[PDB]
Amino acid sequence: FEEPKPNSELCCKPLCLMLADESDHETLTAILSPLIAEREAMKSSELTLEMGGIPRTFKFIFRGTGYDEKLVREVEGLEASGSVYICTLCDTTRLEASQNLVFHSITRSHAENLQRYEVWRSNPYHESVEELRDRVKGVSAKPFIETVPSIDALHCDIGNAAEFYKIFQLEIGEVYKHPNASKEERKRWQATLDKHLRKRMNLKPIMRMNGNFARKLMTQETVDAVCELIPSEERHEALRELMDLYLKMKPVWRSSCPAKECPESLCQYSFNSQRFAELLSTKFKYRYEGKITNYFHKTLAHVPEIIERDGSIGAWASEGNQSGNKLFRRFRKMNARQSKCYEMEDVLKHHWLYTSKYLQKFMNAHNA
Amino acid sequence: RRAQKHRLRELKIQVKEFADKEEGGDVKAVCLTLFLLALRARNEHRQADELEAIMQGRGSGLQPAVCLAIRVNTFLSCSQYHKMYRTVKAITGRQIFQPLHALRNAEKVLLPGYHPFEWQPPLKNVSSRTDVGIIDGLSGLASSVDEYPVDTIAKRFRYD
Amino acid sequence: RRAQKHRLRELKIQVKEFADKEEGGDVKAVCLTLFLLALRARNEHRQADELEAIMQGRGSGLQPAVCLAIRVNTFLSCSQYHKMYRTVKAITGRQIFQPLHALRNAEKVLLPGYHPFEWQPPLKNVSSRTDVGIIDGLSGLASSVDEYPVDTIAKRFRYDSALVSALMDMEEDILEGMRSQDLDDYLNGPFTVVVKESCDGMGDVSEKHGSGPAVPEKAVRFSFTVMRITIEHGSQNVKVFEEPKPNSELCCKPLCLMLADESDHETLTAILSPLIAEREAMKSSELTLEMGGIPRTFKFIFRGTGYDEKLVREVEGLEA
Amino acid sequence: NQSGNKLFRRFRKMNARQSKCYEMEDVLKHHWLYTSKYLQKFMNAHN
DNA sequence: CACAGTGATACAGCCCTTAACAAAAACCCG
DNA sequence: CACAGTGATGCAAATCAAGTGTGAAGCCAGACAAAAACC
Ligand SMILES: [Ca+2]
Ligand SMILES: [Zn+2]
Repeated sequence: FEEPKPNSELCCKPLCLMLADESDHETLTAILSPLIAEREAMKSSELTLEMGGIPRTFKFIFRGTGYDEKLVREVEGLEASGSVYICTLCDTTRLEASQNLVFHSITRSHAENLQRYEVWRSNPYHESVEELRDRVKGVSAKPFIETVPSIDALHCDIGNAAEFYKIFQLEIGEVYKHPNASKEERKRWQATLDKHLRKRMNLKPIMRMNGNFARKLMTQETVDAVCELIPSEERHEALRELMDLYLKMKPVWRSSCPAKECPESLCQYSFNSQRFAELLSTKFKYRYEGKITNYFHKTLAHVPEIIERDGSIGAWASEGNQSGNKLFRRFRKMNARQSKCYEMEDVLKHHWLYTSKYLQKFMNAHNA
Repeated sequence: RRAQKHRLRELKIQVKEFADKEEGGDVKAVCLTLFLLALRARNEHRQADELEAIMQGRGSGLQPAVCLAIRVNTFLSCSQYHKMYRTVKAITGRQIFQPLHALRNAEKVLLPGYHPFEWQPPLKNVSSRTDVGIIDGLSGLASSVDEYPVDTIAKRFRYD
Repeated sequence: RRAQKHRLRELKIQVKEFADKEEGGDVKAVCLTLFLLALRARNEHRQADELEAIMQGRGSGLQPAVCLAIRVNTFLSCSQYHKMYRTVKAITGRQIFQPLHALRNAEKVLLPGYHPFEWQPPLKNVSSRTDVGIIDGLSGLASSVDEYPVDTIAKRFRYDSALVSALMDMEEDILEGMRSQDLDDYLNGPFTVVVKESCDGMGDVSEKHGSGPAVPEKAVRFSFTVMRITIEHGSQNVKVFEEPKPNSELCCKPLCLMLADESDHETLTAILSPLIAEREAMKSSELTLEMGGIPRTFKFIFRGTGYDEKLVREVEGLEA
Repeated sequence: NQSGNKLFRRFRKMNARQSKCYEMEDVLKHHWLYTSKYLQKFMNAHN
C-alpha cells in the first residue's frame, strides 16, 4: 500500500481534538501525554488482527513531520524562533549560517535533546549561564515529543515567498545605494509594488502570505513585472538569475517522489545551492550581511540529506492537516450539536467518518 | 379498462398467431419486446430501463452503507438528509433511501472500538479492553477548585 | 435488439400498418396499451399500476422540478448533486435523479424573463421586452479613462420582470387563498399587492484575485418580499395571500447585488437609481398577467421599511 | 434581509463560480431559486 | 509540484431509422 | 415576540411472521344491448 494523495483532506484521520492555546504548555502536555504514552508503548509490539478470516501481524513506524517550525521549537525543548540557534537539525549559529551557508550535517535528534536537557539541569561541569547555553546548544527545556528532523514544505514555500517579496520591495528603492531610508519611503515602495502586481499579475494584495500567492509569485512573469520598476540593469540580471535558481531548486522539496519524476533537478541541488548562496553573499549583501532567514538555511543546507534519508519531502508536509483544518470549521458549523459539551464528540465522529475509505470506494464505483 | 376492446381485438390475434408460429407461444414477452423497440426508436431509454426494472428485480432501496457514504461524502447534514429522504419517500411511494437510524446502526462498523485485536506483548499502562471509542481527552484531570485550574474541553480516541 | 428486429420484422409491419388505421399512427402507446391488456389477461393488476405510474413519471424517475427543489433546498451544489446522482444511478441501475442538464432546462421556468405580461398604461422609460433576465446593474455607466472612476460590480433583475416572476411562482397560493375565502377562481379583480423593500450593506466580503476593477470589500444587497395581497370583493377589501413567516430567509427575494460601499454615495446612487426609476414608474399603472387560464390585474404598493437608522439618515437626506 | 446576508455569505463560496466576472449572477440566480414557493412546497409532501 | 470543487459551455460518443450485403455459429444428412 | 437547523435519545405507532382456510375481485370466453354526441 502506498497512499496516492498524501496531502489530501481525505486521508488525514483525526485523533484528538481540544480547545487550548498552542503556546500554553501545561494544558497542552496534560492532554497530549496519554497519546505519547500509548505511542511509546506500541512502538515495541506486534498487533495481531483478523483481516478477512486470517489473523495477520502489524508492526509500526511513526514519523512526526506534520509539525510547523514553531511547534517543533516549543515541544522539542529548543529555544524560540529568533534565537542565535536557528536550525532544528544542526548545531550552528545565525552568523555561522551566513558565512558557510551550505555545508552542514544533521545532528539534532530526540535522544540528544533529552541528554542535553539533563546536562542543563544537572550542570555537571559548573559553568556560567552563557557557557552552559553554549554547552547545551540552546536546549533549555525537557523535550516530551519524539519527532523526526525534517522540513515542513508548505511553510517553506510561504517563508521563502515573503523573503523574496521583501527583496523585491527593497530593490525598487535601491537600498544598496540608499542605505538609510525613512518609514514613508519604504511604505511608498510597498504601495508601488502592490499596484504594479495588481496591474500585471492580477494579484490583489494581502498582509498574510498564502500558498497560492506563493505559487503565483515565484514565477518569471513576476520578476519581469518587477524589473519594469528597477532603474538599473545589473539588478535586472541579478534578480533574473536568482529567480531562475530558486525555480531550479524548488521542485526537489515539493514533489512527492523527486527520485523519479525530476531526477536531474534533484541531482543539481548542491551546485545550484552554492550558486544561490554566493549570489546572496555577493549581489545582495545589503540584506544578508550578518543574518539569514532560517528557512534559507534549511532550504540550502539540509534538503539533499532529508531526500537521501527519507526519500521525499512534501509527501510528509503539513498540507493535509491544514486541509483538515478547512474541514473542521465546516464540520463545526454544519455537522455538530450546538452545545459546548457535545460539539467535540460530534465533530470528531464526523471527521472520522469523512476520511473513512470504506465510504470512498462507493463514490467511484461508477469507474468500474 | 373495458372500452378499448373493439379497437384492439383485431391486432391482438395477429400478435397471437405470429408469436405462436414463430417464437413458441409467448405473448407478454412479444408485446414486451415490441414496446422496448418502440421506446428505443422513440429514444426514451429511461422509461425502457424502468420497464426493465419492473420486469426484473427492483432497485428500490439502497444499502445503509451507501446512504452513509453519500451522506458523509457530499457534506450533507442529517436534517437535510432527513428531509430529502422524507420527500423522496412521500413522492415516489417506495423507499429508495434509508432512514436515519439505519445509517446510525451501520456506522458503528466504521468507528473505532468494534473489532477484536490483541498485542502480542501486552502494552504497558493501557488496558486490553477493546470497546472504547470517543473517550475524554483530559484522562481524568483533577477538576477541583483546589488544584491547578483547567478550562479546556478535549475528546479523543484511543490510539490503538 | 437487432435479432428482436429480425424476429419481429413482420409483426412490426403489422403493428405499423394497423396503427395508421385504428387511431392514426401512434406507435408507442398502442403497444403500451396492448402490454397493459396483456398483463390484464395474464392477471397482474399491481404490475400494470407500476407501469402506468412509470409512464406518468411517478413510481420512480422524479420529474426534474422536484429534483431541482431537492438540489436547491438542501444547499446542494451542482458538483455534489452530480456525485450523488452519478453514484445512485451507478448502484441501483435505475435513473432516480435527473441529470443536471435537465435541471438547468427546468430551471429557466422560474428565473426572470419567461412569462408574457402587459402594463396598462405602458411604463415610462421602461422597455416592453419580456425576456430580460440578469442584467448589468451599472446600466451602461461609462467606464472610460476620461471620467469618474467606477470600481463596482453589480448584477440585478429588472424590477417589473422580477415582480412578474415572484407573482407567477406563488400562483397556486393565490388561488388557494381566494378559494378558502369563498371566492371564485375565474375572478380577475384588481389586486392590490403590498411589497416590503429592504436594503442593507455588508462587510468583510473578501475580494478575489484576477482581472476586474479595484473592487471594495463590501457588498450591498437590495431585496423585497411580498407581504399581503388584497382583492376587492363586493364593497370591502378581503385578503388572499399573507406571508405566514414574514422574517424568513425563504421570502426575502433578492433583486440587486452590488459590490459597493453604502458609505459611498456616488456609486450607490449610480447603481440604485434605475430601480428607483422603475419603481416610481410602476407606482401609477396596472399589470395584466395570465394566471391559470385567466388574465388578471395587479397594482402595487411599495413600503421601504427594512432600512436601519444609518441608511435612512444617509439616503432620505437628513443629518447623520 | 439579515438572514439573507447569512445566505449570501454561504452562497458566495458554496454554489457559485469563483471569478470576479460571473459570480454575482450565479449568487443572484441561486438566491432567486432558493426563495421560490413553488419549489418550497415540494418539500411539504404530507398534506 | 495541494487538492477537491464551482458552474456554464462545448463537443463527442453512443444509439434509433432506412435497406441491402456480410462474417459466422448451429444443426442435417449425403 | 426569527427562524431553520444540529444530532442523539427515547417513546409511541405502525407494520409483519405465521398457521391454513376462507372471502373479494379481476377477468377470460364471444355475443347481445342500451346512452350519446355529432351529421
Ligand atoms: Ca449591515
Ligand atoms: Zn541547519
